[PDB]
Amino acid sequence: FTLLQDQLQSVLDTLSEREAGVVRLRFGLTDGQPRTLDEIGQVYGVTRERIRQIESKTMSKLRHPSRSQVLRDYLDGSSGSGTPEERLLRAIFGEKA
Amino acid sequence: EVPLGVCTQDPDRWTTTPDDEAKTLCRACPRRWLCARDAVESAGAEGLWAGVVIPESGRARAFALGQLRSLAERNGYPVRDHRV
Ligand code: SF4
Repeated sequence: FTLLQDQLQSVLDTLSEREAGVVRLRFGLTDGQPRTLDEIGQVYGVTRERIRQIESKTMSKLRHPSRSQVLRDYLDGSSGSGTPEERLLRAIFGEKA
Repeated sequence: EVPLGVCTQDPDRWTTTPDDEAKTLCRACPRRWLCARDAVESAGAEGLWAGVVIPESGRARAFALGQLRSLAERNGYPVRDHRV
């Protein structure tokens, strides 16, 4: 069985280096502390607005079946976890999936 | 199981820099009409889904999502409206 953590790592590796880092910071996969968009601009040295553009665009890349179709099967087991991985999954798939 | 779309190989050639060979592969894709439904149900779907490059904004985006909704329903994959 491929663990959700390992599947997410492989999916994030299909993103650009900055997209992957922004995602990990935003959902606290880095250390367990999620960051605001202002903080992610702090990092990477860009405005809050570019962090927002990157986040929205990266989220739509992740939702496309090329990256989402094998993650979708983990949603039910991960929902109600309280984990950072569940948080990212729920942001990808929405709260009605 | 219904197989994965081939897009999972080289995701960027569908999400970010789509080309004609990718669209050709969508036309042959076994889950194409499932993918059309999912495009309508996904937040901010963009790029190549189900053989259609979905524009990022405007009336062109409205048309593409309308077409994908109608083809999805027509092929037995009706959109669940509670999920749009
Ligand atoms: S129809 Fe959907 S799942 Fe199939 S190759 Fe195209 S984008 Fe991928």
